[PDB]
Amino acid sequence: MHFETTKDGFTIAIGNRIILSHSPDKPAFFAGFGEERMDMYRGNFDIEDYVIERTALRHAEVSGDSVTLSSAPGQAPRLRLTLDGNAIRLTALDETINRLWLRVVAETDEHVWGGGEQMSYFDMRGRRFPLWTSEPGVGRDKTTEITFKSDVSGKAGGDYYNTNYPQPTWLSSRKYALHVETSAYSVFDFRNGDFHEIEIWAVPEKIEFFAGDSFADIVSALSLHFGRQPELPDWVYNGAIIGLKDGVNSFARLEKIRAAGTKVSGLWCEDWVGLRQTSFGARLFWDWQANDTRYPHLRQKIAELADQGIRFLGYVNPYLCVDGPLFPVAESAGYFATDVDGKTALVDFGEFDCGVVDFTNPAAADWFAAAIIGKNMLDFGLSGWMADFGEYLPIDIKLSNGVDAKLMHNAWPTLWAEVNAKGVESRGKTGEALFFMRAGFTGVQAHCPLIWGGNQSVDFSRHDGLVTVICGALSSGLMGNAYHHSDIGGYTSLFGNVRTAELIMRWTEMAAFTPVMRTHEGNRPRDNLQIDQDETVLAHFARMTAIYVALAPYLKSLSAEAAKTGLPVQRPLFLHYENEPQTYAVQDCYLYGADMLVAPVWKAGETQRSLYLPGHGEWVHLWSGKRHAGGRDITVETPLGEPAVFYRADSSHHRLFEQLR
Ligand SMILES: O=[N+]([O-])c1ccc(O[C@H]2O[C@H](CS(=O)(=O)O)[C@@H](O)[C@H](O)[C@H]2O)cc1
Ligand SMILES: [Cl-]
Repeated sequence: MHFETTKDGFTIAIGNRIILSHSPDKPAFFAGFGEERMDMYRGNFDIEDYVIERTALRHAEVSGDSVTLSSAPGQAPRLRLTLDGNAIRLTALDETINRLWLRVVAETDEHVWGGGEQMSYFDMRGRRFPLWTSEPGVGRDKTTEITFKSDVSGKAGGDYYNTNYPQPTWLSSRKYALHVETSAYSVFDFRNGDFHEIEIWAVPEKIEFFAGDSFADIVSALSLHFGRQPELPDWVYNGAIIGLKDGVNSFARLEKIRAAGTKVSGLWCEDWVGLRQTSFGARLFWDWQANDTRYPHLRQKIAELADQGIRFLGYVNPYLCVDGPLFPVAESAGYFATDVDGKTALVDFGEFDCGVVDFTNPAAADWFAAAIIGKNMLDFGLSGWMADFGEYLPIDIKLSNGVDAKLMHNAWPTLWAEVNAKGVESRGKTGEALFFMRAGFTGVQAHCPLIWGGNQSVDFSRHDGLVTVICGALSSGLMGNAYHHSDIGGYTSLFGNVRTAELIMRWTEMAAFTPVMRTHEGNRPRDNLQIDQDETVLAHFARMTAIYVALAPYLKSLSAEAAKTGLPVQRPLFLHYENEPQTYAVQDCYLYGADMLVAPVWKAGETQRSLYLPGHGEWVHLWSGKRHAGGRDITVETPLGEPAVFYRADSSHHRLFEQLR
């Protein structure tokens, strides 16, 4: 990167792209001090800053191979800037600073994407995005009654910016990416036309830059920096992972699903550990071993299923309930985070308390990986699991490494991902065992093989329904997570919001053109329609699983590309159609690899779908074989069973796509 003096200050560029511009009248950096409030209630945070100082660093001077910045001439410098390859390193010279703002040069028509897994807005331009892992919210839109009710009853509605997986990384339409190396609270402010502003509640070690001739090349570079995932295991291609939580009755319902012709790769029973009924619904018993009361012959059932070519998956998270038998084992070994007095810190998860396994203590992390992931899960015969949570570290607890919980909070999902990966690696099953996370932060990419979109409401809402999954996939894919999926039919049923047949079927239609089809009974299984309970829904589901299986050779080539190049399986239109600027904000269609275009129906009652077909070639409608020229809007019929999916006539996979007609 290139530092250049000007009349009154300096610029820093990557290539011909100016990134920072400083003068006394238009400073690049501001420094100061704040006292935050961050109140936690069941993984929801009410965050408010009290800024005591925000002071422009107007005065720059060269000092060896660095620049120092002070408030004004004749004042002691507060910040040092040092160029180091593709990074700007920052050193706090005034050790009182706990707030830093940095302005980066922006253009009027510029788009910015990333920010981790964003659930509402893909193109972040025009809005402000705090980056703090938490519950994403139920409803996530202060104008909906679901959100309002969630806020009033449990401070749980959230808003457009909340996510289980924030990351302080952006990709700019100017063909560079920026990454802030920090775990502190930070904010991306894209409200101004002429600059982007980053707020950090720390002076980060460095800010790193990635450039390239194409967006694809920059995503490759990012994925190499954060780490790539293994290829999907071959067993996944046998069909859907059926999610049931009905104890021994799960087996009979699976047989019913199978009798309809459904292609099944796995049975996922999150209640393998037992249930705990709460006011929220049928939650799980958070003690990570097979529960003989709920599944008295589970090991035998796993072997029966294996003989039928079906794997078995469970559930785990990084907390232990106080009333479970593992809790005193962990407490006795000193493996829990502590409170200010050195006692085990108890966290309320909603009508039950848990200890937090302290992964900053290497012995605790090793115990979790060896005893739970290794012995209780993999050695018990699980091929995979939901690896849940990560987003709830309160900021008033004490960690074994002595690092403030305010800094460890965002790091937690990555530490948790690493515990899972180490367990898997200790059994030689990297690339074969499949665990999936909803929570993330910088670095989760290297350890987690598959993301899921967390809890959507069981609806077609704009800010917590079906369509938000696509936003999540697109954003997280640019950040180097190649594989994304969602709960078919959503999760959260509260305040009378329950599934419909149509919702399930539309969600299944999308899921068949993603890496993994997986169902979930949700928080209130008997209040919500499940895939086995309606003949039409089940037959539609079976058919969609057959389509997914017929498409597996294509999906498998996309997984190979993901390993070779880092490119996500679900890509935004602009990644392959860079010279069509009007595509740059599209977030409800994706390219499934380079050769298929998918435009999910995300509203009730729709019989048709309108969308933009890009490029100058031909697109072939998957169900009819009708060809259409690229470069225009079209409207196609989308009855249930026939989502709006097209393939490139030029595709090397055309013979396969022709089969689906
Ligand atoms: O705050 N809550 O009450 C809360 C409840 C459920 C939550 O969902 C998470 O945890 C569920 C298990 S459990 O119900 O908390 O035991 C799983 O079935 C979901 O797939 C997962 O996303 C997450 C949070
Ligand atoms: Cl309710």
